[PDB]
Amino acid sequence: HIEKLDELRKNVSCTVIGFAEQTAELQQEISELFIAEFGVNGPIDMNSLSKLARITSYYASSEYFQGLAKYQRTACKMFITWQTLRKEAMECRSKDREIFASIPAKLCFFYFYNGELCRAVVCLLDYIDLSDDTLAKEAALRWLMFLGETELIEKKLKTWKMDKSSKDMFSATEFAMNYLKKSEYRVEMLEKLMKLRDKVKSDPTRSFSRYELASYVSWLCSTLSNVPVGSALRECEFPDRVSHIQEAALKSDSLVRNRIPGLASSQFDNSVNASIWPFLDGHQEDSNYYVHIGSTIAWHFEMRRECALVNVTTAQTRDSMSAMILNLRVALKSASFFRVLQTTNTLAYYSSIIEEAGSEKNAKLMRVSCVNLLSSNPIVCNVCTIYPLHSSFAAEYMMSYAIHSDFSQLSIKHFNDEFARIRERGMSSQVLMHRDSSVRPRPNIIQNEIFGMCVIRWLTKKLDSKESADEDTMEIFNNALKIVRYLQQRTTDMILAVTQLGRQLEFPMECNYSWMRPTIDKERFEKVRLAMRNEMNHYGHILYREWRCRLFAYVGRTSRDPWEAAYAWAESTQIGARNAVQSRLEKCKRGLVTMSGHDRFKTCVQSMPDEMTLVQIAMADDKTIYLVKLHADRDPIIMPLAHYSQAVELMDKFTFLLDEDEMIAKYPGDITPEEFWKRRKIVDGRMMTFVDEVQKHFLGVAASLLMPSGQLGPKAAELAIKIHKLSKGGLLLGEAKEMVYQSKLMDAKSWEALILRFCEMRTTDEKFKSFLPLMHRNSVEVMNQDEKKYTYLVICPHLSQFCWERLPIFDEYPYVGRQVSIHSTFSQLEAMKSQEKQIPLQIDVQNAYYILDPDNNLGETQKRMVEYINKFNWEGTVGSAPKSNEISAALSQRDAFFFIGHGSGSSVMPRSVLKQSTCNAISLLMGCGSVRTIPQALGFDGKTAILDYAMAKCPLIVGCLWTVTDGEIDRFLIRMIDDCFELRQLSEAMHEARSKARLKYLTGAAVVMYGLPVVAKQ
Amino acid sequence: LAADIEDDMLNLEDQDVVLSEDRPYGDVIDPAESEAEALAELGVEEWDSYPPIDPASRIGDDFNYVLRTEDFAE
Repeated sequence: HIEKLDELRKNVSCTVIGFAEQTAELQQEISELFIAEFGVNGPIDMNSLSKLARITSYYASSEYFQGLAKYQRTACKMFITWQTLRKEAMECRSKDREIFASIPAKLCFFYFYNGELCRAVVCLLDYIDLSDDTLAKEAALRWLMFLGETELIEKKLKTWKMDKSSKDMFSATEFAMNYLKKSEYRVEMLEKLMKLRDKVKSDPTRSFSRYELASYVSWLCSTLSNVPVGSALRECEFPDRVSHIQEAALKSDSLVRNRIPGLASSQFDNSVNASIWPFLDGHQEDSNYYVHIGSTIAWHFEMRRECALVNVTTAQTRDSMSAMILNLRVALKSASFFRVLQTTNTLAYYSSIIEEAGSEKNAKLMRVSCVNLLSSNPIVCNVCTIYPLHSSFAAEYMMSYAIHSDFSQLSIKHFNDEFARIRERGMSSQVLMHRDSSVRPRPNIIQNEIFGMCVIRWLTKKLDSKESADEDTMEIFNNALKIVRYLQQRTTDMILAVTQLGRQLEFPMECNYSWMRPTIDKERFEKVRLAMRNEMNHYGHILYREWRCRLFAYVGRTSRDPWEAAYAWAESTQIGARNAVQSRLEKCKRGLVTMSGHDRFKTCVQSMPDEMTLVQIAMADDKTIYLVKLHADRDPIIMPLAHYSQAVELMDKFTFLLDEDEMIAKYPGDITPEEFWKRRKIVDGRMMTFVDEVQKHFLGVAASLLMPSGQLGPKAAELAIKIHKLSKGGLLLGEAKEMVYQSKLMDAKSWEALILRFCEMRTTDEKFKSFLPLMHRNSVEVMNQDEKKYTYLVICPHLSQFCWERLPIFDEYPYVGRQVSIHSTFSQLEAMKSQEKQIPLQIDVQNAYYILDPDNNLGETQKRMVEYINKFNWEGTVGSAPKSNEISAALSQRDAFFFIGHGSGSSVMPRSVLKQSTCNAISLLMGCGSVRTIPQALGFDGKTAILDYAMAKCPLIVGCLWTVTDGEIDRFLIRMIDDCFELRQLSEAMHEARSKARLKYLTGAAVVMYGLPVVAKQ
Repeated sequence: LAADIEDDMLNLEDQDVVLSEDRPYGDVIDPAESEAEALAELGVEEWDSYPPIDPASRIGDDFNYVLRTEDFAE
């Protein structure tokens, strides 16, 4: 039956080399753009994305982009006519099978490079069943594991031949396939991978098949930690997903530079061709190369998409936004309509994920650009050619329908129903992969992740608008749960998040209280609490931002005991900070980043010093800000402050007040020097009235509780039990232990209101109210009869720009230095227990390093501060950044650090230098906004440079919270360091400089400290 | 009274609004050999060139989005 196969191999080849020359003309067309837009060796950044909206526009509006639609449907029929004639091609049984080998191997180049993956692996698997190629069953074994086909590898692994180079690599998936199947093998097969992960990195040979399995094994143990950890799995560590998916997108990146130098993600020198068409000095008639350049290009995009989609959901807001962009330019250098669009929507999806990051402009250029890519005549005859045929693309189109609709309820109902079409429409290519009509194919693993990304984005919009009324919302969700569950591993970022988003949907617990004031069944309650107690106990090592911030803030919102709350609140925050620490330690475990349950959590809080309390405030899962005050002697006090809408009206009015600072400083124009200081003095004097309004309207009575809590006297500790025992269960003991402690500081009618505010949540008593002011009169008698404490603030980064340290409570009280994370304090505290440093850090400033005004553009401020250094004997460079090797030597050897230059860590100390060297140097960062966290979405913990220092274990960070005049911030620094020596610690030294500051709150409250306090070494 | 008006030392970074990421997201000078087993000889026939390849593609219109309907029929 050569009479039609010899015609068809001529027909398939002229389709593929028709296509491979067609998309070669597209990827030299953008090569005319990438010099014009970027440069022959130009730089790319986060603001190179506005450029990449132009290239995708001139990519679609080129004459060649619609021309590939005919090559798509032609090779589709060449797949349908092949599987009819596949029987006769197998029955040839000659060496003319070798010239028949290039019938699917040409198509194996087609569907992999186009990303049509369900149709790609089946003709590849047929190429194995026809030709039995050695270097192609290396590739065909990766994609069957990549699609999560558990049953299908079980058959094909026995039939094939495993040679010397192959048996190391077939054993790699065998350890991963027996991993997810059997719960008892998850301990055994993990060490078999953790040996094999380090076996391949140890081998120094630069074989292409060795680097083909260097990326793949580092992908297998990437998704390894997605399992529920039991009693057998706590004592064995896991490999972390975030760390070496960047190494599995590094080794796959090295595979491309050998074959095609342009389609590498690391290659920024876009002068190279990225042209598939020559095929490296030959291989125009070679069959096993078109798989070998087909799969390895497709494996590079399937990792760089996976390295991007892992970092949208592990709160790496830095490592995503870089790896989102250079995902897309390599897609544009490949010019595939699918590979561009599966990155184009995610840049419009990620900009819909993070908000208030300056990215309102970033979404509106990119949300339009995917719609600009779809519809005809860019700024239904091309997109509707590939929409029914390609299964993964048909999810991407309706994904871009959801992003264009901004994830409405009816759009998910448009996408829940259409998903049932695409799985039924694309079932045919999935069934022919199995060669069995009995088995049922699960959906495409790209398609399940797209449906996972889409509903999770919608369910957060439900919880942002706070409704669950319709029954069809359940029917969408109950469909949406089954769709994600087909792989219990490898997509658990989409599994665990949608359960809790659906659990919180049924059970909001909005807890309408008296003092909230939003402006502008118990058997059912327990059937989920038994799950979440286990879903806390299991899945502790996860650290995925959508699951973690929605679970642990919810169980902190609903728990009865207070110790279960403070473990839940502390673990729920700062997901982006801990994952870089996780990727630093390159191995994740139950208890080295997260805390091992409540019983290990309350161990360190008792081990926290008596002067150090840490008043956390934090947003919940439902956006409502709760206060979590921890201390050693007391139980943690947890109390709802207000709603999101109260804190939005807080942060809208404050930033609009702070914009009045910025517009005067950026644009003075020609204002006379008196009216300069005069006009914003009332705006400063507004902040004199504003934080009084914040203490009255936002925090209310609860603001008196932000004072630090010392140890209660044992004669006075008898009353705090009698306050508990007479409360009849209204207060707990640790809550009432500090109400007798804080009773001296606050008013009578305030103290009567706050302990009644505790009773509002748990069974208030009428008889207790009649005997209530006698408790205050007894409390004064016991507190007077029975140093330098601190009240550390761990602010949720929605509220972190506000000067929480400057309040009407803390006018007389100066010791109000702030923090970053509760678990970051404990690593900062244990480092001062390993080093055995004093809990205020003695610092010899006379050696301390400085960086002063790089690039000579600052002005007299460069000459002003150096006059203060002429007093001292510091070491450092002026007018330049010396070298990053001396910056790492500065923060390691010199005891303190001083930065007066532009911003914070832009050129003089980027993220490259803080990761290589740990810092004992207390860093003094000046600038406008040197510790300002730009308030990203819930869970991301903001966009700032502090989390670099938080990962680098710097002890204390002196920073600035907004745009400040360069003169008075340099009059601040000379007045502050002088106070340290000529004890009077740094949080006192800041408050004394407020007496010397010209402005009260609009300038002096810009400076907050983050860390353990500075005392001067004598 | 008041002091003379002052300029502000603002940041051009704007806290990771720009980040010129460097080329080392991967190892450098990593030229590698193929190390392939099956490298058998090809065939030699008359090639359908860039003018002749569109001639074979012109005869195949290949349906109007109904090739997936012909897929499950086999």
